[PDB]
Amino acid sequence: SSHKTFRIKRFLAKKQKQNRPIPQWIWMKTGNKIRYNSKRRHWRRTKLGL
Amino acid sequence: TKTWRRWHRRVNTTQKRYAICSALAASALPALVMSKGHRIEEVPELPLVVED
Amino acid sequence: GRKRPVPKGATYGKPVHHGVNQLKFARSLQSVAEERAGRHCGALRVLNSYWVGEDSTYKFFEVILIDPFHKAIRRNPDTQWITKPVHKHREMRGLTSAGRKSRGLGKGHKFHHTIGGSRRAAWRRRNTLQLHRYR
Amino acid sequence: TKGTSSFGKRRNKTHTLCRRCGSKAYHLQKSTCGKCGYPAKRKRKYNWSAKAKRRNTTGTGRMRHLKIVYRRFRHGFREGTTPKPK
Amino acid sequence: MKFNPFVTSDRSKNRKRHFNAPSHIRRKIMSSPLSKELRQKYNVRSMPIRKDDEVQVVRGHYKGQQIGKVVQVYRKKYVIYIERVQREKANGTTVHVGIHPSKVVITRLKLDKDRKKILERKAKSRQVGKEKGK
Amino acid sequence: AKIKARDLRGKKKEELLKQLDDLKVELSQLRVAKVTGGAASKLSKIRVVRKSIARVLTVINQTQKENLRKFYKGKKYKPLDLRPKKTRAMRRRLNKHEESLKTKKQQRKERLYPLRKYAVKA
Amino acid sequence: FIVDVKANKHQIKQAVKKLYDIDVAKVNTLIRPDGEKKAYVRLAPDYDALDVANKIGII
RNA sequence: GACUCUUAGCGGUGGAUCACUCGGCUCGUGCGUCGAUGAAGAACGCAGCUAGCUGCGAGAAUUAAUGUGAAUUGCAGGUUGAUCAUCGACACUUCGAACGCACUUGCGGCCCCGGGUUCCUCCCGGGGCUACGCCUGUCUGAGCGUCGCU
RNA sequence: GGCCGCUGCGGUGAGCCUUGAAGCCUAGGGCGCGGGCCCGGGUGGAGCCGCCGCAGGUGCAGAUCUUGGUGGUAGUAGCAAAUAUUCAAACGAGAACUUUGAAGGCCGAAGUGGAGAAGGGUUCCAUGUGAACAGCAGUUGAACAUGGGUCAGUCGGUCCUGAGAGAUGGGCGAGCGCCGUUCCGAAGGGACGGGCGAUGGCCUCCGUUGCCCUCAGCCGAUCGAAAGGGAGUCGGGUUCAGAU
RNA sequence: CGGUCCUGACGUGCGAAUCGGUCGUCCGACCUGGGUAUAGGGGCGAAAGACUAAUCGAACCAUCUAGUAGCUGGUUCCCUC
RNA sequence: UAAAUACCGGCACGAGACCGAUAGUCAACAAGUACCGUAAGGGAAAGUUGAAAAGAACUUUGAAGAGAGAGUUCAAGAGGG
RNA sequence: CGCGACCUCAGAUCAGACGUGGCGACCCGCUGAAUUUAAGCAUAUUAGUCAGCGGAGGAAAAGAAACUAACCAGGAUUCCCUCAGUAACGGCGAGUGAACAGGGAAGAGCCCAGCGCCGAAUCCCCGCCCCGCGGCGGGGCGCGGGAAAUGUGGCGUACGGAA
Ligand SMILES: [Mg+2]
Ligand SMILES: [Mg+2]
Ligand SMILES: [Mg+2]
Ligand SMILES: [Mg+2]
Ligand SMILES: [Mg+2]
Ligand SMILES: [Mg+2]
Ligand SMILES: [Mg+2]
Ligand SMILES: [Mg+2]
Ligand SMILES: [Mg+2]
Ligand SMILES: [Mg+2]
Ligand SMILES: [Mg+2]
Ligand SMILES: [Mg+2]
Ligand SMILES: [Mg+2]
Ligand SMILES: [Mg+2]
Ligand SMILES: [Mg+2]
Ligand SMILES: [Mg+2]
Ligand SMILES: [Mg+2]
Ligand SMILES: [Mg+2]
Ligand SMILES: [Mg+2]
Ligand SMILES: [Mg+2]
Ligand SMILES: [Mg+2]
Ligand SMILES: [Mg+2]
Ligand SMILES: [Mg+2]
Ligand SMILES: [Mg+2]
Ligand SMILES: [Mg+2]
Ligand SMILES: [Mg+2]
Ligand SMILES: [Mg+2]
Ligand SMILES: [Mg+2]
Ligand SMILES: [Mg+2]
Ligand SMILES: [Mg+2]
Ligand SMILES: [Mg+2]
Ligand SMILES: [Mg+2]
Ligand SMILES: [Mg+2]
Ligand SMILES: [Mg+2]
Ligand SMILES: [Mg+2]
Ligand SMILES: [Mg+2]
Ligand SMILES: [Mg+2]
Ligand SMILES: [Mg+2]
Ligand SMILES: [Mg+2]
Ligand SMILES: [Mg+2]
Ligand SMILES: [Mg+2]
Ligand SMILES: [Mg+2]
Ligand SMILES: [Mg+2]
Ligand SMILES: [Mg+2]
Ligand SMILES: [Mg+2]
Ligand SMILES: [Mg+2]
Ligand SMILES: [Mg+2]
Ligand SMILES: [Mg+2]
Ligand SMILES: [Mg+2]
Ligand SMILES: [Mg+2]
Ligand SMILES: [Mg+2]
Ligand SMILES: [Mg+2]
Ligand SMILES: [Mg+2]
Ligand SMILES: [Mg+2]
Ligand SMILES: [Mg+2]
Ligand SMILES: [Mg+2]
Ligand SMILES: [Mg+2]
Ligand SMILES: [Mg+2]
Ligand SMILES: [Mg+2]
Ligand SMILES: [Mg+2]
Ligand SMILES: [Mg+2]
Ligand SMILES: [Mg+2]
Ligand SMILES: [Mg+2]
Ligand SMILES: [Mg+2]
Ligand SMILES: [Mg+2]
Ligand SMILES: [Zn+2]
Repeated sequence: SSHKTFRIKRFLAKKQKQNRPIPQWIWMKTGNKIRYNSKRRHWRRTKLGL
Repeated sequence: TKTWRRWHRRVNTTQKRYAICSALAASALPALVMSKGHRIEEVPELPLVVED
Repeated sequence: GRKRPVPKGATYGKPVHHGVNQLKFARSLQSVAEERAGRHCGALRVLNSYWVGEDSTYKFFEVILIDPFHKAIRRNPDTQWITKPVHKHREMRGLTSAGRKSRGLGKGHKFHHTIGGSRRAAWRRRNTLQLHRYR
Repeated sequence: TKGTSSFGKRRNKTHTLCRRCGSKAYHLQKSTCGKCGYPAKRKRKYNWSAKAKRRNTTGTGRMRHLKIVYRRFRHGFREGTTPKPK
Repeated sequence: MKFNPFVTSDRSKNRKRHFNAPSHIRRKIMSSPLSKELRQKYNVRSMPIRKDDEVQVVRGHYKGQQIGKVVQVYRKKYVIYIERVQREKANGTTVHVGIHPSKVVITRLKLDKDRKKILERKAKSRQVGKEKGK
Repeated sequence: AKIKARDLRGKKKEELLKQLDDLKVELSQLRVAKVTGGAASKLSKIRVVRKSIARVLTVINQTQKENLRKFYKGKKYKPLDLRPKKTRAMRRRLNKHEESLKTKKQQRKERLYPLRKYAVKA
Repeated sequence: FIVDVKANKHQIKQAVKKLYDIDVAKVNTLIRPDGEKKAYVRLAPDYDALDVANKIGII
């Protein structure tokens, strides 16, 4: 909704910040096993709770 | 499996000493020692005793 | 006395446990008094208590409490034992005289079900299968 | 209208996030937390849920003060002194 | 046989410690033996490798008698790079081939005050050990 | 050049503050350059400037607190910051003198019947 | 400008006056969906925003 | 000749077996330490390029000091001590027993400073206080409670 | 009774092994009544076995057994609720579906229109791509990747109380705590004004003041509505996405 | 707002109760949003054992619990007597 | 009012006729994680290139995925699950 | 009427302290079932057990006989072996169930109130001076302030004690 609280807006801001693909320069580290970000979140599919 | 399985055993002192005596008696026979596999062919005397 | 706090006297179970009226409390009223006195006075320490009066519906007791951080107590070598942390809330753990009275502890053939630290300690010592390595 | 049709009328929530434990279990009309009982002074914890007991205990968080406490105990809680200057 | 009751023979524990050692322990692990002449003239058998020492390769495909200068000590991968031990990539770029310091023999040390202090400490320890033994 | 901490102990609070302000101005300029798009050199110097800020501030704080400890050293009542922060139990325990003082009766008992040193022939 | 979430318009105006030696007419503020708080700072009519941007370093 | 069946070779799908193991499980040993000087737990932020994990707290992948002594590394960047380890000095955002009142982050009170005033009041910013119970002492009180003097 | 089979331990085989161990496949040669075993060929790349004893989480075809994978069905059932598409051009490697123009239609103002509340949380805007997704296809997208975007004294929250929830006093309770909302409370920290004592401002007159004199009921702290109560903004322009 | 009949459509559906035509009421014992109160042997019920988050002739979650079963199913190599 | 006594939590340790990735803790890996439920709570799957990336320059058909050659390697019959 | 004591009771953002909450493997105090067994079931059993509540420590609790015994007597507490599946309990069914003595590990005892006698001989706090100072203590000085006779300190406690 357009009517938000400061706390809920801040929480949504953090989740939006962390919804991001990985940078490719980490893929070239020595002991790196990560291939993609497996904690992605599409708005339509996963509804984030709340 | 449980930790209170009977792990240890109990043997009488008399037959423990019996077994020690039997082992010592067997350890003085070249046939038995060579059967156990030791290379004692050049050993002068089997109950090999050296000074103190 | 103490009645069983059960909704509308409905103890769902066997008939042996159906009573709610004529029940009694294990601890004494003096011990209950000391307990709530110490509970309100959290920073103080309870020593003992005595009886000062009673009517049909009430009993009255006076509880003797000690402030453990007063220097007049801290510097006295014969009463600084109360300042040790092991004596914190004696009346809660039943260490005062009234609490000890309801624990059934003492020397002799009458108190056989308490030999050891306490009743629970005796029960635990008796109900344990000692399994030696060689049995 | 027992199922699919009635699922469409659900549009206002009964729980929000609570200040103490941060879980969506703060009942709004009750004003009480379903997980920790926030208004109560004491933490809500029960012995019939070992999984719930271990999900959020001393071993699960940051240990901000208590790990430093362990490190200082290893040397005996020294204060006021500094290592011998070069 | 090991008699100290406070160190492990546990294979897993030794592997974990070796592969998780911090950098100042990696330095101690990355030790190479000095040449015969240096060993005779310093009474020290080994020295942790440094960035600018002349060395030789003793084992592998690159073994030989040439004297190579260390380029960098790559402590993360437990390898060191020498100035002419390198292969050819596909495009035409020359990259270095890592070699473990235990397969490398030091030829001329890079001396400074702290290195000299280490050498004299090790020499004194061996002298006192030999005096005790004999 | 390279701002260190040894050459800052002997200084004075006012030039410490002015150096801190200059460093903060430099950091602000570096952040503007970062957001507008600048050189990797400046981008790398950002962290150096931040650490210089940190060490200037810690030198200031350490000098202030040691001076304040000297001020309150002789007094009986001092701030909770300047009191020793051991564990709570060790703050509540009986102090060394009063857990060692003893009653006259049992000290007389000790002085009248000291525990002797003796041996018994086999 | 982008400022922190704990700043109000009075503090923003005073900080701009202190840092850049300019006069400030009015301040609009909003909190972006990212979490940072943007600020729109209008200047007095006798200052020139182009010149202020030139001196600050943005262009 | 098509189609179907069996067999073998080869090639697919699939991840069985074998060998590995910075993981567990069990036993034993020493120590046996939280919090109003603000704990456990939660939230939010911090890297030149950084999502998660990890570390940290507006001094924010750490400062100071001690020891070691030439690196970090995926890419850039510029020995009078880089990096690691130790850790005794400093510092430590908002909630949380959580403490001005409420829990929107809303509304206050008292005192002292710098802007305003040139204290005359406003207004702005900053700092220090402002919870419950309780012990000792202090001050101010109350009572047709027991008295004494007038 | 097993010189049948599996895993580990104590002894033994001067046992085997990168000139190739385990495992796997085999229209190869055999042995044993059988459990099974030994050789040959290929693959594979680091460990394995015989005999004497010891120990056991020790042998599968079934349990509408558990987990994982794969078949026939089968290129089958199906992609059929709400009237409908057509011509030409452009981009493009590629057009039934994208876009533009033209034609024919539908919703028909209780709309397939223009705007909000709850709820969602970046889906909104531009560019780029066409691996995956949009049950055909896509040059398209609410997909993917880069970047942007939400501006208030006068819109609302903020304030009030409503039905109701809830502390202190009090009562009850082994206890965490509960009842209770004016009921068993010494429940006011305010002030018209006068005096007393100190202070600053040209100590004028006033202000900030501590005390005395005097005056004084709250229906009970506190919470409770973005649709109730509640002073105060309208017109024109402006973006790609914001406008009282 | 509701849900008679076709016992129509569908019945591995559009849908774990929907669709069409036909139907009942439509100024009141009327329809409805938000707030609020009542909690499990309890609530609430113009009363059908109805409803109480697809669950109701006693909800849901964890534990006691690996509850008991004179009852169904299964129970792993060979040869010899 | 010490000692002899108890200890599946915590800080360090040492060992094992134990399991060896459908096993052993649910968790050998970004595991109380992803995800599900309004909530109390429920809760996974997932190890292995090579000694060393030397991770396939370059030529060519195709829009491209994708191929045919060339090359590294002892081995691509190890080509980024 | 006023003033001054004492007694009971109030308000302080008065000076200085203390409690709250967490973990909970072990410990202390309350509360306390039903599956199950009895081939049914109600006493009994499960079981003073799980669940629930409160309170600590590095250990806790207990502890120096209002004891055991009936002997030629032993001698605080706690733990191990045995006593012993015994005496006893039990629809005397199912089932349950100690202690004394003996051998060991450890080994340590003490203090008040009261009766009495000592010019309250007792304690806390504020101020100065000197030293010490990261456990706030020692000493000197105050015609300094309180607590206490409605009883502080010394001797003294059943093994007797005092003069
Ligand atoms: Mg949806
Ligand atoms: Mg009963
Ligand atoms: Mg009871
Ligand atoms: Mg005691
Ligand atoms: Mg009695
Ligand atoms: Mg509701
Ligand atoms: Mg609790
Ligand atoms: Mg040694
Ligand atoms: Mg005495
Ligand atoms: Mg075949
Ligand atoms: Mg697999
Ligand atoms: Mg594989
Ligand atoms: Mg970041
Ligand atoms: Mg440093
Ligand atoms: Mg250094
Ligand atoms: Mg509100
Ligand atoms: Mg290998
Ligand atoms: Mg086994
Ligand atoms: Mg099978
Ligand atoms: Mg068909
Ligand atoms: Mg259709
Ligand atoms: Mg029509
Ligand atoms: Mg619209
Ligand atoms: Mg619309
Ligand atoms: Mg769009
Ligand atoms: Mg498609
Ligand atoms: Mg305007
Ligand atoms: Mg309000
Ligand atoms: Mg209440
Ligand atoms: Mg309103
Ligand atoms: Mg309104
Ligand atoms: Mg019907
Ligand atoms: Mg039908
Ligand atoms: Mg059909
Ligand atoms: Mg009721
Ligand atoms: Mg009705
Ligand atoms: Mg009926
Ligand atoms: Mg029920
Ligand atoms: Mg079952
Ligand atoms: Mg039968
Ligand atoms: Mg050992
Ligand atoms: Mg697997
Ligand atoms: Mg597993
Ligand atoms: Mg496997
Ligand atoms: Mg396996
Ligand atoms: Mg594999
Ligand atoms: Mg390997
Ligand atoms: Mg090969
Ligand atoms: Mg291979
Ligand atoms: Mg105070
Ligand atoms: Mg507590
Ligand atoms: Mg039965
Ligand atoms: Mg039966
Ligand atoms: Mg029955
Ligand atoms: Mg019964
Ligand atoms: Mg019983
Ligand atoms: Mg329990
Ligand atoms: Mg503790
Ligand atoms: Mg004790
Ligand atoms: Mg006695
Ligand atoms: Mg017997
Ligand atoms: Mg019993
Ligand atoms: Mg005995
Ligand atoms: Mg002894
Ligand atoms: Mg006396
Ligand atoms: Zn909560």
